[PDB]
Amino acid sequence: LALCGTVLDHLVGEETMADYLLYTLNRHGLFGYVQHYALASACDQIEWVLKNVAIKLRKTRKVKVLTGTGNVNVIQPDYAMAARDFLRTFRSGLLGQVMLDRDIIPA
Amino acid sequence: APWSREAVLCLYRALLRQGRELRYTDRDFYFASIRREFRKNQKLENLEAREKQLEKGLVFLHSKLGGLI
Amino acid sequence: RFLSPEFIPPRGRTNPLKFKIERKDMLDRRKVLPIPEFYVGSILRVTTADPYASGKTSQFLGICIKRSGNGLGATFTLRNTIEGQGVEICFELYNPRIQEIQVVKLEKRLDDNLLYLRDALPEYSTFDVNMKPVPQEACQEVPVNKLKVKMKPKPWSKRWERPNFNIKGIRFDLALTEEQMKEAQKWNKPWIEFDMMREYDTSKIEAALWEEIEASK
Amino acid sequence: GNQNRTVYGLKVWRVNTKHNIIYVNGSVPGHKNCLVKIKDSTLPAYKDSCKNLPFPTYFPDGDEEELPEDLFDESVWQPSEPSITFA
Amino acid sequence: AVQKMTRVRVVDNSALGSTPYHRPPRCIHVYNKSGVGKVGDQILLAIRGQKKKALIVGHRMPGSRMTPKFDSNNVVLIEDNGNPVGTRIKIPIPTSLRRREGEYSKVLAIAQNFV
Amino acid sequence: LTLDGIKDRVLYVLKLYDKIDPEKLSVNSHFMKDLGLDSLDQVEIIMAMEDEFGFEIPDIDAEKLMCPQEIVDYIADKK
Amino acid sequence: KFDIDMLVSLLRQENARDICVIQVPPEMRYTDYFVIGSGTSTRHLHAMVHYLVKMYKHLKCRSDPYVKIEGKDADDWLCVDFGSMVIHLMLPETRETYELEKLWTLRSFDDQLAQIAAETLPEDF
Ligand SMILES: [Mg+2]
Repeated sequence: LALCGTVLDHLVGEETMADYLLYTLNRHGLFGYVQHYALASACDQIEWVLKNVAIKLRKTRKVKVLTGTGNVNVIQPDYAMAARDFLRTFRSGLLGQVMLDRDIIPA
Repeated sequence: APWSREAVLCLYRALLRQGRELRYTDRDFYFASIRREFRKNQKLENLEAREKQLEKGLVFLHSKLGGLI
Repeated sequence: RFLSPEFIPPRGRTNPLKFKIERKDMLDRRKVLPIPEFYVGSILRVTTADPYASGKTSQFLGICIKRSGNGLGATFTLRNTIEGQGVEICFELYNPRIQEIQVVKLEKRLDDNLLYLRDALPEYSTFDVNMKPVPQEACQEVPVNKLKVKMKPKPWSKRWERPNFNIKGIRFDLALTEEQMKEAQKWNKPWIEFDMMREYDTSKIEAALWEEIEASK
Repeated sequence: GNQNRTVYGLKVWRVNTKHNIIYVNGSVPGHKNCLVKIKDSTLPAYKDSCKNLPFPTYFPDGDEEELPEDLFDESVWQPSEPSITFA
Repeated sequence: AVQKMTRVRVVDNSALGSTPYHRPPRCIHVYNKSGVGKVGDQILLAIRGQKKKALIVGHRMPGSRMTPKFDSNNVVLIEDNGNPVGTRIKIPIPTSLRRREGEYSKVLAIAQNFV
Repeated sequence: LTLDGIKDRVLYVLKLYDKIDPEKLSVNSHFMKDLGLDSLDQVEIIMAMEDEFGFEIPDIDAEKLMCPQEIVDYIADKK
Repeated sequence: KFDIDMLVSLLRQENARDICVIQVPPEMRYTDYFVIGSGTSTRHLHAMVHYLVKMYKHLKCRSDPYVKIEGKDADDWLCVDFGSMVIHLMLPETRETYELEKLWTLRSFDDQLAQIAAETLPEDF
């Protein structure tokens, strides 16, 4: 119900939802994100695809990470921004037509 | 692959040789466990990988069979 | 003549007798256990009996980043990094479960506080646990290590550039632009160092204390 | 502030007979060099503990036996003793 | 001192923490009558959409003398039944955990280094 | 010492090692090829065999036996 | 008296499996002796723990303090820490997963430990 945009995405985080797209998108066979985002090849891991999407869009943040010697601020690629854009492409229909409820309707 | 196949076998015999000198532990469990260790790992390995595994066994022997009373 | 700092009293309205009573107790522990001379920046190995076990001993080696306290409650902090994890223990010199204190490497550093080592690169904090002691020369002055450490990105524990800390062991040139250095100088209180009623002269106190310590021997 | 307050049930760890110093557990109301009132505890537990203590008072003029300079409680670890090793 | 909404470093080898994820874990609850959390106090993390119990094994706030102050707030993940999620801990753990009232022997068994 | 006893006792103990699966434990059963006992596997046969006959066998040549007959002689001539 | 010899005999009498006794060098401040013993089932695990504690109180230790039973909420792993010995009783699968024997036998060469490396944090460009 969050995929189609029915509930505010930040209530779900937008990171436990982008993963869901990759699952269903790959599961349903719609391998369109690879061409749209010029990815190397099909994949099923958010950290990888969102790494590629972020680089493509030239988006990076300054994020505080906690190492063993103390907090350090390190520039990093925007995993959050990619998730939004990955969600906003899906919802715009440029990633293909989907039937989120499948195998529930047939039965 | 190993530092030397002779040393590999030598280590095993040494370990099993001391295997019959333990008092407060399941002697059978010792034998069984050790056998699984050698077999599973040593069947296929590289020079660096095999060097580490044989080294760890070597130190175990030289440390009162890993303090295993 | 190196007089340990804890013996120097702090100024105030407390009676001298309270200090005399404490000194006698402090001298008593020193006879049982010898507390070596060390300064901030020297590496120390302290062996303490753990109370969570059956009198088994524990060892911790690190650079003495801080020394503080007066009397029998004096303490010193020393830091190290273990499997890539910094740790600091604030030891108490006169705690009766400190088995031994060994000065692995005796030296002095540009500053009498090295808390900024928390923000320096890990290399300046890591010291080998198994390192053997280095030689020392009794009839000589302790060496002063003039190393200037390199800091990690600017967000630090404190604003070490500010004039109140007066840190002289950090490479400010690399980590800060001159614009920042100029701005940080807006917190400078030039009058502090030149007002004579704020200085605590302990020369006479140290002289009398030194005689008493030797006399007890 | 500047009010009379009382602290109850403070243990005596040691007495210094030469300088007439008493070591009392924890904190005492008032500033340093402030005069205080010391008397046996009135808490229920220590109701009749003054049996062992000098009942009228401690007379040094009597000189029945000469006290050691420092009196300690048994649990106290005295300085000059061997370092504690919880063996 | 760990509170609600603190950022934590999982010091296990468990997949739940080990796996690199853009967000660190944040504390949602501290299991105490005092809201503050110190060494040996359990807490409930929010880690990758999951709510998981954990135990504090070190923190940056000063403690009593002769105890180790760490540079990061260290935490271990424990299952609901209380068994540790991860099988190894390579970071030093303070020895105070042994005598604190509670169940810490399982964690101590998994920890090789003690400070 | 009994030569037949050594053979049957060596054969007896060799029989017990279900690890070798004595499908064909002929007195000339080739420990390596016939039984597929790796360098490790052939040793444990010796080490276990050593226990039976008061040990005293050095592995120097005990890894070259490769048949019940030879090991029988190896111990028979050593006893 | 309550000592390792009595404990192992007590464990053997109650019929535990794979009892392993690893000595710990004094350098490590955990315990003199480390004991791991497998158990048939959860019921058996509870019985063994209860029996040892009952014998422990009976067998002298009049001055020595009491020992808690830890892991009762857990259904497969129970650990009891005596003053100088620690006993962990767990089911076969739990023993296989955690592999406590290997860690303490091989202090720093455990296979699982080896896989845990160190890292640093550089900027991305
Ligand atoms: Mg701060």
